[PDB]
Amino acid sequence: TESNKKFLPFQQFGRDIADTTDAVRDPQTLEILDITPCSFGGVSVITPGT
Amino acid sequence: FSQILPDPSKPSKRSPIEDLLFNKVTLADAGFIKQYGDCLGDIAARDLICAQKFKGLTVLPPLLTDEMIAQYTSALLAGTITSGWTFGAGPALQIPFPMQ
Ligand SMILES: *[C@@H]1O[C@H](CO)[C@@H](O[C@@H]2O[C@H](CO)[C@@H](O)[C@H](O)[C@H]2NC(C)=O)[C@H](O)[C@H]1NC(C)=O
Ligand SMILES: *[C@@H]1O[C@H](CO)[C@@H](O)[C@H](O)[C@H]1NC(C)=O
Repeated sequence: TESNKKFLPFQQFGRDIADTTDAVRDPQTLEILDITPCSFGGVSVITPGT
Repeated sequence: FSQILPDPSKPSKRSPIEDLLFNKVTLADAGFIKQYGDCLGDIAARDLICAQKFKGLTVLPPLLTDEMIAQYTSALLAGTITSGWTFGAGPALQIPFPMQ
């Protein structure tokens, strides 16, 4: 996604509390982008006796 | 007994002491009405809850909400105000308050 975070001229990466990459900068366009995961949690089954 | 009985005028079935209690404790964030994509927009300043969520640690809602708990309480108190202590064993039996 696209974010509006300010960056320094010599900064490269942004790191979250979990110490994992979240925000990057495009090496050839010089614009800032943000990374988020895509999946989610699990399911459950309701059933009477077999 | 106007300070303990539930107040009809309130939009929710609660009583003034309970109402004063609820605002004196800072409950953690919850509600779960909608969660996906929340921290993508205006919450781009990430909150701790979705940061926890993204790593697979979750919480679950309780079986009984607050409303039915208030209902049980407004049941027990109404039972003990107008029937002495007999309704704990058998059928309810009414007694005037001063004799009790
Ligand atoms: C029962 O007691 C409550 C509180 O002591 C009374 O309610 C208050 O009444 C005064 C009037 O003297 C008001 O100024 C307060 O705003 C009331 N407070 C609340 C929380 O209601 C109530 O009037 C009493 N009931 C009777 C029948 O006298
Ligand atoms: C090569 O990199 C320069 C430096 O950003 C850029 O201006 C140019 O458009 C790039 N050209 C190609 C063909 O990738």
